[PDB]
Amino acid sequence: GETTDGVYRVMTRRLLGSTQVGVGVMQEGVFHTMWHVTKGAALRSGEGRLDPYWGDVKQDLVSYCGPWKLDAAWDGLSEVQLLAVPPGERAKNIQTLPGIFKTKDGDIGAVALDYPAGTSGSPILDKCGRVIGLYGNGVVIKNGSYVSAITQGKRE
Amino acid sequence: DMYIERAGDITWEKDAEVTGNSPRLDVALDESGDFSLVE
Ligand SMILES: Nc1nnc2ccccn12
Repeated sequence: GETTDGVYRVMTRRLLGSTQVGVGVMQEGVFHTMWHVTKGAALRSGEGRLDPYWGDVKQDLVSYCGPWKLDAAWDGLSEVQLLAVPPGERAKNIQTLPGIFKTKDGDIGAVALDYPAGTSGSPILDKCGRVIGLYGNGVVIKNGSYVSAITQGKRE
Repeated sequence: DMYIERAGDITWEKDAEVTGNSPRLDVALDESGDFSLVE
């Protein structure tokens, strides 16, 4: 299968036609996505198979072929870019200044951008092109708008 | 049966479209990985 670093769509043929259920990041030979996109199922890349290696429902993250590799963090000050990969549409960069999710266990960056559910797992990047987290686990606020956490894993 | 397809490189685009606001929200995260608003 294709192992080149980059952003990938996660598709299924179980439903009508070919449906995009999410997105992920290939980096250092490991595939990174959100848990709710694959529910921990194995994936296919051409004729090759990617088996889950680590996952956690609460963090809503999963890695395939190896441990979570992404460790960059939002600096708390700068604008970032969502590299949105919407279903049936070309990858597109959207720049934004993150807001904050304040929790009893600390603050997390959050991006107020509304994309289809199938865009979950799209990477959020800093100005160096490093992935600071994945888009797709968040909340619907008063006005009906979607705000995603910037969800990042731990590199062991 | 799920499969992946390459969609692009991961790079910062100079002069990309700039949008979105920056809300500061109080939230809670449950054991199922669901975020909710704290009011
Ligand atoms: N726009 C929107 N509403 N709910 C969700 C969930 C995941 C990703 C995007 N979403």
